[PDB]
Amino acid sequence: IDGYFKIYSKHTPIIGRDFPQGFSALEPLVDLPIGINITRFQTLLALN
Amino acid sequence: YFPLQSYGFRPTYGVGHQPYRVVVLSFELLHAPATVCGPKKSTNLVKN
Ligand SMILES: *[C@@H]1O[C@H](CO)[C@@H](O)[C@H](O)[C@H]1NC(C)=O
Repeated sequence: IDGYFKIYSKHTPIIGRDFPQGFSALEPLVDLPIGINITRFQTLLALN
Repeated sequence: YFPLQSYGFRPTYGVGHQPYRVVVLSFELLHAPATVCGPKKSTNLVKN
């Protein structure tokens, strides 16, 4: 958003192996009002 | 000439020459969501 960066999340248990067919809502956790330009997105991988 | 000059504050000096601590409060206009507000809370639930 222009004034906020809303973040929604949800923790669920495994039913099956990968990507089970079912419905679960995503509860919000925090809304940081940073208001900055965001165009690209990159993730991180932990290396031990 | 040296740009900086020592104040040389002394208690025996007059009020005009006495040191004065000055703090300037600058308020940022609304460009980002407000992060600083004033404390306001009173009253009770008073039900029914
Ligand atoms: C923020 O910067 C990005 C990257 O250049 C641009 O695509 C986007 O339009 C900009 N948004 C605003 C509101 O200036």
